[PDB]
Amino acid sequence: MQAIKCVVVGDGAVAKTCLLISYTTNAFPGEYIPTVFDNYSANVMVDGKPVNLGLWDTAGQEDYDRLRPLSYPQTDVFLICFSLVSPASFENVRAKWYPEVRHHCPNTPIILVGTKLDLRDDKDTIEKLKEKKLTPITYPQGLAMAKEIGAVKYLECSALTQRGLKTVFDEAIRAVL
Amino acid sequence: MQAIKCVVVGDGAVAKTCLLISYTTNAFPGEYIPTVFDNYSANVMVDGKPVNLGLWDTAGQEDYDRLRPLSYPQTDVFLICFSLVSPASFENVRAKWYPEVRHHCPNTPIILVGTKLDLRDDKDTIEKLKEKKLTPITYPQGLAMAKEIGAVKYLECSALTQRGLKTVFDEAIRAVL
Amino acid sequence: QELKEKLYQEIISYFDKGKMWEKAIKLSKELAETYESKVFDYEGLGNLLKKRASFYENIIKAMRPQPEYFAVGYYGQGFPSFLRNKIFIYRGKEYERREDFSLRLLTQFPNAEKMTSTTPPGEDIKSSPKQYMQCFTVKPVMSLPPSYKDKPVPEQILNYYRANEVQQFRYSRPFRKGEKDPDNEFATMWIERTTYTTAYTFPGILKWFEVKQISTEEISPLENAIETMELTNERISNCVQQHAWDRSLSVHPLSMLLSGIVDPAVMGGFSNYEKAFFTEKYLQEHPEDQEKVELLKRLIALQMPLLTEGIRIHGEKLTEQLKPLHERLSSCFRELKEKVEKHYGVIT
Amino acid sequence: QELKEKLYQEIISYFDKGKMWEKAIKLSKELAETYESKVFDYEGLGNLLKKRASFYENIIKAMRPQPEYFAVGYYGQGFPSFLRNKIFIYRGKEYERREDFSLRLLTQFPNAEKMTSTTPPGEDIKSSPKQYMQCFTVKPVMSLP
Repeated sequence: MQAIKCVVVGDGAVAKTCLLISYTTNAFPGEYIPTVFDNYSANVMVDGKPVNLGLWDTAGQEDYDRLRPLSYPQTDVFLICFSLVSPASFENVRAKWYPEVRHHCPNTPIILVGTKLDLRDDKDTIEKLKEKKLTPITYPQGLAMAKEIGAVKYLECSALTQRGLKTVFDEAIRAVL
Repeated sequence: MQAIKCVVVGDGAVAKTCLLISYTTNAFPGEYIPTVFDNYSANVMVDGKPVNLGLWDTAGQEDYDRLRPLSYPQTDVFLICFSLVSPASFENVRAKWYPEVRHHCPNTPIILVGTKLDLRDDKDTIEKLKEKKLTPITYPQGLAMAKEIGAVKYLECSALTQRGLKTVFDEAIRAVL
Repeated sequence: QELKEKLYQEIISYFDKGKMWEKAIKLSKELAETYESKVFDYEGLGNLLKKRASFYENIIKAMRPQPEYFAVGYYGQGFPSFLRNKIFIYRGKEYERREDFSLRLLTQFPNAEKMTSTTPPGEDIKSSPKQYMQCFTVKPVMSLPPSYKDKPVPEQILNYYRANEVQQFRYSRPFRKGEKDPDNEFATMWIERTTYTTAYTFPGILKWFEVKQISTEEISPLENAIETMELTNERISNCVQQHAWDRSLSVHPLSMLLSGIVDPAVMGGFSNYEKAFFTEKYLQEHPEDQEKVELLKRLIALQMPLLTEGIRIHGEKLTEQLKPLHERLSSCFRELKEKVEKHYGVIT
Repeated sequence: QELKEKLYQEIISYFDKGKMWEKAIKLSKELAETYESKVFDYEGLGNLLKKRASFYENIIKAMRPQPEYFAVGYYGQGFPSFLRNKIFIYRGKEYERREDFSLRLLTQFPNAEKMTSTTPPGEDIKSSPKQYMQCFTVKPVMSLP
């Protein structure tokens, strides 16, 4: 048997925790149950052989920054997550999350994923962002960032419709493969 | 498994058939049951390993002399039987039984046994024989005959008390051994 | 629990070094039941199954000597209290004869006087201060399980019960009742068998066990002939079945049996039976006893197909060495068939 | 009798090439009972015991994937009579996800309209001439002997 270790990081304004718990629960969209505990581990494979998948639930709070650097060593892969409709998430990634995670483990394949793909094309959300002088991050910016970081494959997933989330996890599992 | 073939011959005035059927039956002396059939085969061993013992019941009648010569070939041993208290049996052995059996199978170990060992020392039987000008054959004559024929071991058995009969059969079985 | 498992594995080891199978196989079934139902000890279960399979193979392949059985009774006040006026049926060892057993038993009691008669002793011998020992052979009585009733159990299995799981014991008592004809020795055949009953089965906790009840019987010459015919038919059937399930088996037992059946040259039992029963003299002797000769006729008639099967297997094994022997066998087989069909008047 | 023994040995072969154990182990116990009680086929009994021991070893050693379970209900008059207004609980295969299963099921019925809600449909969807398919995952309930 083999196990997969992956570190998922992000800000609290995007709430990747809901997406992760919905994926682990495999429940129907819109009917997820938030749970008290973090660190949702599960035994789900896609191809090759059954393996154990680990998802370290990292808090977006700045106070727990001293607890994160020790989780990076001896980890198979890392998942940097941002939102295409949240410019604040993009700024946070470009400022703190991308540089520090890259610095901690320079030699590891990286996968970049986009959160809230559904709200990227939403007219009301775009109107509200433009009113709040916010610009939804589109595909070219994510592609440019992925080419800058040399990611294996840039991805875009969603939570309300789960669009590509299973493909995202398949790519994450097969990155080592 | 191994089997033993032995041809037993004798006259009708001694009745070795009773002795043979008493040995095969293993019954108490004086309580033997004569049976209708001849050729009493049995599976009894003494030493080494269990083997099958065959005793070809040969009739003393002269009419069945044409049936006897074919039983001798491909036989392990032969048992020449006579009576120490019957001079007629000794004369018959010296005249017909010993020469013909020896002639049929010149290359085979031979065992000579004496019947009615109990009546050899019986005073009334000896008195009746002397009245009938008959002399009981004693040990020296049998020993001389055995040395003449080159027998492996001369023996003397009995039927009423079964004296040495088991030893006789043990010697017959171990002759090949 | 650890004591139980240690004892069970000691049982396994002893059965491995004990050559006993039937009780071993039953206990192996029980141990497999306990394994699968309660403890789920799979490796021990597999080893147990392997050993049981080895027992099954050895049942068909390995040879089991049949222990002999002797009845010994000690009489006289010179024996200890546990030997005085009692009879025990001793289970002989491998190929152990009565002579060696008697010698070894007399070695234990030099003062014992060897009784030369099988007749039960009177009060004088029992109350005498000396030691009197009587030893003789008895025949065990086979007891089959009810599970094997009405079934063609293999002979390798039946021979086990023929010498094991036995309580009763029998012996033959020849009695003379009739004319002392010089030739026909069967004219005075009367049998009064001795019935021995034992409350415990052999083998058991002890090699020997005392008799509980003893009974006597009486066998008329017709009944004696019926029993001899039944015994011979069973022997022939057993030999035929054994050789039909065997390939590298010698024809010597077949030759001996066929020579015995065909020509009782020393003492012809067929003619003796003819003179003893088929003659009108016996009908005067037994006016209302006539159905027994019918049983004899049907017994020999049912023997006939068995003799035909023996001829078939002998011809299957026929060679140049057995060519004249088998020629005589076939000639006498045809002769006896014609005899039973025409002269005897029986219906086959 | 020969048909029975041929079928039993075919069962043995299929269990050898089937990786199913619990029912196989029960049937092996029954076959051992039949062997020892009725037919005394000792070599077949020994081979059966060896295969049962292999099943026992594989139970502890070999890994068993847990099949997924999805509930699918077909609504609308466009489905055949054996699919109309009925719900079936489908046993997913090895590591089979709901997305792949839904794609494969929609491949069978291109005219099927994929229902996006788990709420039971009303009379309109059931009586509609179109094909409406609803697929979602359900959790099996363990039942111990």
